[PDB]
Amino acid sequence: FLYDIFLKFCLKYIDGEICHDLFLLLGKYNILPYDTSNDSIYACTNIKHLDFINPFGVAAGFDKNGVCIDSILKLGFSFIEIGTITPRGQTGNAKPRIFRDVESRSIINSCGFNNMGCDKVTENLILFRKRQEEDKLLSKHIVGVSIGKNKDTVNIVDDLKYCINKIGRYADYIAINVSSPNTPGLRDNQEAGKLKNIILSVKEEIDNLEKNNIMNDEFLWFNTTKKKPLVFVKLAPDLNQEQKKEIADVLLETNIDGMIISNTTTQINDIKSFENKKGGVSGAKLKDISTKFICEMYNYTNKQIPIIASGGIFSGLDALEKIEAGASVCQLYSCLVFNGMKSAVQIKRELNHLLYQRGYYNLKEAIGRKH
Ligand SMILES: Cc1cc2nc3c(=O)[nH]c(=O)nc-3n(C[C@H](O)[C@H](O)[C@H](O)COP(=O)(O)O)c2cc1C
Ligand SMILES: Cn1nc2c(=O)n(C3CC3)nc(C3CC3)c2c1Cc1ccc(C(F)(F)F)c(F)c1
Ligand SMILES: O=c1cc(C(O)O)[nH]c(=O)[nH]1
Repeated sequence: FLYDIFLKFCLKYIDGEICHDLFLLLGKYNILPYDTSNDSIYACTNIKHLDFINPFGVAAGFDKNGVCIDSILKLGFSFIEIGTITPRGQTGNAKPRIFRDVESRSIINSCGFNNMGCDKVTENLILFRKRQEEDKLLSKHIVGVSIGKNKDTVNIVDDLKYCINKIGRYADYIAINVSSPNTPGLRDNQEAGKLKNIILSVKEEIDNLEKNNIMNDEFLWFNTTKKKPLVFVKLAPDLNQEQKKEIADVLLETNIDGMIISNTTTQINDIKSFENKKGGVSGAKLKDISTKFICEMYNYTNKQIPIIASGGIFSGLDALEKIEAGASVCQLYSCLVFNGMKSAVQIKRELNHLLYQRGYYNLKEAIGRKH
């Protein structure tokens, strides 16, 4: 609650990244709040054998380097997507690179995959997994890893392969980021043919980790599921019916475990304070766009591919809209920026309360209910 006093200050006066680094730093030293209450079993959700204690996680780009996993999750989230990571560390584009307009509760960013690199982040998650093994409050929480290419890498597959070999065995799922606007030509790989080759290589590389073991599978996968990481793809709102039916076909043929919808958009033009700035736009103004993209991709894939919702989710209603559109689970980013800690507690009660008034035995009853 006290942090919500701090927030309205950090938003008025302080740069975003400085506020970001402070929040990560508070969590590094375990001085963030904890939600220790039972989540409604009536709101759990799943994607194949991934069982989510609740339908809300933290989107990629929040804990890029996995230095703050414990404390953020202990805040009341069921899972977190770290990354996007690249094989070697990158500083990203030139600072300043994140801007926020409170009036529209929106953000624009051109970070450019700044991270300390796979090797160092993997060591951070190894440490986390050892703490998770000992703490019940973290015992059922899922950690996925978002992976992308270095800015100057020519072949994306080569970057994706390296990450899997090094970190694949500690992740519960892998998110393929082909949708960042701030990496040049990165959304050209969303093309159907290259995407197929990428996908099938990701799934194949994961499959090879199993085969060359002398140990059991309990000991191979040092993660919550103690299982092979799933393979998800983060699609961009910057697609088109054609290219959305191109990709949908690839997804159907390659048996992708799920698709994350969506990344930021480069199509919001009515924000006065962000005019002439570069980067992708996040937040509420992306909500309706993202929801429409869920409907299309949920429809184009005949409901066979689970959808992970992302984009402008702030309230319980917003989440239910994503869920009723076809999403199984939701990810938050901007909501945490503008609402802070309460975000998880608040959105979970709103969703539970709304499920009660609108008549649902459980959450799965609501998935895709607009269709
Ligand atoms: C500052 C910032 C950094 C982000 N970094 C990443 C990233 O590294 N990898 C990724 O896949 N998505 C990244 N995203 C996209 C978000 O995860 C999410 O898809 C999008 O911002 C929608 O979130 P919203 O709920 O705030 O609207 C980033 C977004 C922002 C605002
Ligand atoms: C106000 N605020 N601005 C943010 C921002 O710009 N980003 C990035 C552009 C992506 N991320 C976050 C969130 C993870 C921090 C921002 C927050 C929440 C916030 C809460 C509390 C404090 C503290 F004072 F308790 F430490 C703080 F410093 C910041
Ligand atoms: O997927 C992504 C990545 C970035 C970034 O790291 O710059 N930014 C976004 O808006 N989306």
